[PDB]
Amino acid sequence: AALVIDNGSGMCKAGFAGDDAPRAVFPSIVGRPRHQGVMVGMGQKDSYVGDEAQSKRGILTLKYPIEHGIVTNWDDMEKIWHHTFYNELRVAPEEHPVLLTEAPLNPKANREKMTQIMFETFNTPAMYVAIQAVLSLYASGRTTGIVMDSGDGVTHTVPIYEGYALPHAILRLDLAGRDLTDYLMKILTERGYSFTTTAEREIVRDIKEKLCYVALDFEQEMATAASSSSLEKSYELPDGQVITIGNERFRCPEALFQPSFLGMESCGIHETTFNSIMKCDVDIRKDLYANTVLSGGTTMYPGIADRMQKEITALAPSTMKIKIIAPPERKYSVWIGGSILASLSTFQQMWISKQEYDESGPSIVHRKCF
Amino acid sequence: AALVIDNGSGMCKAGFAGDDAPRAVFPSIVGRPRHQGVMVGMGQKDSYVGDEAQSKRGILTLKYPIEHGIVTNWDDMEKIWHHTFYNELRVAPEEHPVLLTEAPLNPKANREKMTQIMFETFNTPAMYVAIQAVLSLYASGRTTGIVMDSGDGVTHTVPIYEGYALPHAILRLDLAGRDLTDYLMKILTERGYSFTTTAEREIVRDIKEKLCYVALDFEQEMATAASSSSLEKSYELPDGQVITIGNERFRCPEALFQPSFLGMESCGIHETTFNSIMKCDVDIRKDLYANTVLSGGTTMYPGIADRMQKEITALAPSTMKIKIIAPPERKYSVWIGGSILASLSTFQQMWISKQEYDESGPSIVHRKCF
Amino acid sequence: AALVIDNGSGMCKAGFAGDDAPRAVFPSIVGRPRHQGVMVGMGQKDSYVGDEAQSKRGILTLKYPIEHGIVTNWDDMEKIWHHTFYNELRVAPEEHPVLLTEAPLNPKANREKMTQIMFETFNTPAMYVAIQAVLSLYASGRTTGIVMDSGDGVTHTVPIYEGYALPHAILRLDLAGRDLTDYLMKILTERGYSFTTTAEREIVRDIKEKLCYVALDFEQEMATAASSSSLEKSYELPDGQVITIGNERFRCPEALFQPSFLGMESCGIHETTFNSIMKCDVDIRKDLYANTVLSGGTTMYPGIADRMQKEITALAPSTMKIKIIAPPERKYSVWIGGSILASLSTFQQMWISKQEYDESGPSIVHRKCF
Amino acid sequence: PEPGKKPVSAFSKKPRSVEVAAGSPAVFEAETERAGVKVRWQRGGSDISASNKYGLATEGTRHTLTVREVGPADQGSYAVIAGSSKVKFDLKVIE
Repeated sequence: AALVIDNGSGMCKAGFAGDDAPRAVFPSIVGRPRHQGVMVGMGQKDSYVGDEAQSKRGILTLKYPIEHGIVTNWDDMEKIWHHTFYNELRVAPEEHPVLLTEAPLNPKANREKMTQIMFETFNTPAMYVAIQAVLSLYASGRTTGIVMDSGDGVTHTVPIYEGYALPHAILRLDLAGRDLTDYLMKILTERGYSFTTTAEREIVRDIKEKLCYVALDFEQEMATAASSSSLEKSYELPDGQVITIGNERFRCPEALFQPSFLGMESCGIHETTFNSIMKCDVDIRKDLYANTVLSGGTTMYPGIADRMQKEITALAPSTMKIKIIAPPERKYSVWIGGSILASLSTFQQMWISKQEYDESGPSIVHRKCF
Repeated sequence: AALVIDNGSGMCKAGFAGDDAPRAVFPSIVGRPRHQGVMVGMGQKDSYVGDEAQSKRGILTLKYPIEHGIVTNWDDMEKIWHHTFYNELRVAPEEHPVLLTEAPLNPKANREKMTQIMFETFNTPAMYVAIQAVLSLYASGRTTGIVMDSGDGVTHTVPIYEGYALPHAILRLDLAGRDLTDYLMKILTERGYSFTTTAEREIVRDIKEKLCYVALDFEQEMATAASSSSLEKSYELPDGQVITIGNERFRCPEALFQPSFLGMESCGIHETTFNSIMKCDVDIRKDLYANTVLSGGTTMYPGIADRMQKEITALAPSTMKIKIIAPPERKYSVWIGGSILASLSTFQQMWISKQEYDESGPSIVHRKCF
Repeated sequence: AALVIDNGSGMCKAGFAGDDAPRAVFPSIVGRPRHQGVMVGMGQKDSYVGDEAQSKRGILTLKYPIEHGIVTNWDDMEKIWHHTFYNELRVAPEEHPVLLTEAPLNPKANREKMTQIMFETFNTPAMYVAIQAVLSLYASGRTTGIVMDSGDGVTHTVPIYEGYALPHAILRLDLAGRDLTDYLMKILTERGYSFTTTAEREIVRDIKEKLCYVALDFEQEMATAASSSSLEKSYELPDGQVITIGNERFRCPEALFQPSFLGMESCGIHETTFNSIMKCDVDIRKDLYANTVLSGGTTMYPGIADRMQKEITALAPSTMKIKIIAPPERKYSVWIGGSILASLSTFQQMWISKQEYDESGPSIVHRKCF
Repeated sequence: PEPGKKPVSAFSKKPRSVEVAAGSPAVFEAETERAGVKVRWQRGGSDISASNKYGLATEGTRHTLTVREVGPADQGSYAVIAGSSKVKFDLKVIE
C-alpha cells in the first residue's frame, strides 16, 4: 500500500493509495471555546479538531491552518496529519511514501518547507509533490486536452498535448469557491441577514454547495425572481435560526462567469479557458476545445458544463464539435489522482529521496519536478 | 428651499436645506406610564413624545422606534415626523422635496418602504435617499479619502477616490455606541449598581457621553485606578440618587478599540478601518491614510484621534505621514451633509420623481441610486 | 516650423521640428471609470487622457491605443493627438505639416488609416510617414551600418548601406520590453507577489527600468544567488508595500538574450542581429558589424552594449573589430529622428499631399514611400 | 474707470433689496425685457422653485417671488437668473 494526503483549503483528505475513495474526510479546522463555559457537566475540552468542531461550531472559534495553499500555523497542521494517519487510516508514516498535491505556480517556500516537515516531523523513506492539473487528467483518462482546475483556494488552467506541457500556456486565476463565499456573505447583508463570524461563514458555504445552481441566463431569472415559487428554499442552522434564499443563491455562481459583480477587471472562467487556449500552439488547439475537463470544489454546481459548452461553442469556430467532460465527485478527483499517481511503477523512481535532500538542498524540488 | 430629516438611532434631526444647523433636535422616543399614577389633578398624559420624555424619564418606559437602523413601529415614526414638520420646522411636507440620509449597505426593504411612506403618507412631488459616508465627506470639503461613519446604530466605512466609489471596499461593522451602552449597563451590575429598565438605560448613556473618555493606554489607567483621585466623579440623577464612577468610565469606550471585553471575534475600529483600506486599490491607499475623517456620535470622546493616529501609524508603513481629521459636531455632520447635498443644482435633477415611482415601481431606488 | 509626433507603445512623444527636445511627453493611455461613482458635484469625466490618468490610475481601467505597433481603437488615438496639439504644443494642425514615424513591415491598414485621419480629422496641407530604422541612423550620423530598432512594441532590424536599403534583409522580431513586462509579472507570482491589474502592471515595468540590469553571465549570478548579499534591494511601491528582489531582477533582461524562458523558438537579440547581417550582401557585411547602432525603449538597461560586443565578436570573424554605438537617450532617438527628418528642405517636397490622396487614392502610400 | 455699458441683459427691472422682520412676509418683484423665458430663483445656497413655502407668480414679462416663511435661516444672498443674464440681491433679517 501507500499513503496519500490532500492538504487543500477547508479540509484534509486522507486515505490509502490504490483505493477509489479516501478513509478520512474532515475539515481542516481547530476550534476553541471563545465564551466562558457555565455548565454542570463538562471537562471543558479547550481544543477541538476535525469534524467534532463542525457539530459544536457555534460556541467554537474556527481557524484555518491553510490560507491560499499557505499554512499559517504549523502545529495545527501536525495535529491534522496526526489525526489522519492514526485516527482513520490507522497507519504509520514510516510505512509508505506519502503523496501531497500542490497547485501550479505556487511559492517556492511551500514545496521546500512541506518536504522538510514531511522528512523531519513524520519519518518517511521518500515523498513526492504533484501538480493538480496532470493528476486530474489521468482520472479523465485522456492523453490530450486542457484542464481547468479550481480548488477551494486558487483556480488554475494547465493545457496539455500528447504528454507535453507548455509552461507559458499555464494561467493562474484568482477566483475560487472560498472567494465566492466571501462575496456571498457580503451579498446576504443587503437582504437584511448578516454573518460576521467564521463559524457561521461555513453555513453560507453549506447553502451554496447544494442549494445553489447555475442559471442558463442570469438576467432572465432575476426578472422572474419577483414571482418566486420554487426559487426560495429554507435552510436550518444548528443554532436554530431559519434562512430563506431566492434569486440570491444562483447569482453567486454567476460571478465566476461574470466577475464584474465582484468588481475585478479579470475575465470569467469561460474567457480564461479561452485565453489559455490562445497561449497554446495552433496545431494542438483543435482537440483542446473538445477535450475540456472540469475539476475542483467550485465546479460542483449543476449546469456549469452546459453553460460553458454553449459559451465556448459560440466564441470558438463551429467547424469542430465542442465537448466538455464534467464527471461527478470531481472535487475529490485531485485526491483520487494522488492515489492513482503513486500507484504507477515509473512514479516510484521519481519520488524525492531523503538522501537527495540532505546532499543538495530544498531548492532541488524545482530542478526535479514541475 | 428643501426639507432634510435624519432618522438615526435614538435622535431625530430635522431642519431646512441650506441651513448650517437643524431647527429640530430631539430624541426619537415615545414614553408611556408603566405604573398607575398616584396624585390628584393630573392630566394623566398617557403618551409623552420628544424632549418632554427626557425630563420625566424615570416613571416613563421609553421605546425606540428605530432598532439597528430598522424601524420596529411605523406609527411612532409618523408622530416623530409630524412633530418635526409642524412643531420646530413649522412647515408643510407639500412645500419642499424631502431628503433622508441612510447608512451604507443598509437593507433593501428600508429604502423601498421609506420612500413608499414619503410618497403616500406625506405627499411630496419628489424625494431622495442619501448615503452618510459621501455627505460627511462634503462637510469635510475633501474630494478624496476614506470615511469612517459611526452612528448611534451601525459603524460603516466607505472609501472614496476623486468621486469614484468601490462597493467591495466598503465594510460594515456591528460595533456602535448603543452596543457600548448595553455592555456598560452589564458592567455596572458587578460593582453593585443595577439598571434593568429602558428608562434608566438612557441614564448610563448620558453618563457615557460626557463623563466617559478614551485612555491613551488601557492597562496603565487600570493600574493607577487603585489610588484613584481624579478618576472618580459624582453624577446627579433627576431622581436624586448619587452615582460614583472610577476606572469604569474609560474602559467602556475602550471596547470599540478592544472587542475582546465584549466577547466578539470581530476586530476593533482601528483594525476595521485598516481592513477597508486593504480592500481598496493599492494606488489610492497612500492618500487614504493621510485623509482619514472621523464622524458620528461615538467619535465625540477626546483622545480618539490621538489614539487612532499612533495605532494607524505603527501598523501602517512609516514612509508616509498619517493624518486624521476629526472636526467637532461630527455627530450632526450626517444631517449637515443632507442640507448641503440638497443645495446643489445638479442634485435637484437626481430626485426620485412621483411619476417614475408610479411607472417603474418601488424597486427602482437601487437602480437609480447607491 | 513643423510638428513631429512619435506614437510608440506606452508613451506619446510630441514636439516641434527643429528642436532638440520634445515639448510633450506623456504615456499613451486612455482611462475609463471601471465602477460607478457616487458623489454629486463632479463633471463625471467618463474619459481621461495622458498623465492625468496616471494620478487617478487605481479607479480607472487603462487601455493602450497601440498594440504591437497597431492601433486597436482610432478615436482614442485622436484624443491623444488632440491632447498633444493643444495641451502642451499649443498649436494648430493646420499650421504645419505633420511627421509621423512607423516601424518596419507594419500592416497596410495602419499607414492608410493614419493618413486618412490626418487628412480628414486634422486638416493639414501635407503629411509624411517614415521608418524608424532610417531615422535612428541619421541621429547616429552614419551613412552605412545595421540598425537594431527595438521599442516597447516590436523589435525590428533594418541594415543600410551608403543610402540604399535591402527589403529582403529586414527582419521583424516579436520580442519587446512590453513582452518582458508580461513575463516579469508572470515570474513575480511564483515568488509570492501577484499583480493582475493594468495599473500595477506599470509598477513592475518601473522596477525593471532602474533596478534591473544585464548580467555578464546568467548562469554564474544565479549560482551565487543562493547567498545574496548585494543582489537584493528594497523597492517602495506607491501602495506602501515593501518589495525585496534578488536574482529575479537580472533574469528578466536576460530573456531578450535567451527567449527560451519566454517559451518561443525565435532567437535572442544577438542571434537576430546576426541573422539580419546574413541576409545582407557579403561585401557590405564587413562594416555592418563595426557600425552597429542600438535604439529604443528595451535597450535602456546598462551593460547591453558590453554583452553584445563580446557576443558579436565571438560569433563573428576576428579579422575585423566590432564596435557598437549605443548612446544614452536612445529611447527618444526615434522621436529625435522625426524632428531632424522634417527639418530637411528636400524632405518637405517628399510629403504625401492632400490633393494626391483625393485623386490617386489611399493605396498610393506603398507606391510612394517604403 | 468702469466699462460704461453692461452686456445685453434680460431684466427690465432689477429686484431691489428690502428689509424684513422675522415671521414678517417678504415679497420681491422682478421684470424681464423679453418674455417667453423661464426665470429661476436662488436662495443663499439653495434654489427656489414654484412650490409651497415660496411663491412664484409669472405674468407676461413680470415675475414675482413671495416668501412667507422667511426668518434667520434666509439671511444671506439671493440670485436670480433669466436666460443668460446673471443678477443677485441681498436680503436683511433682524432678530
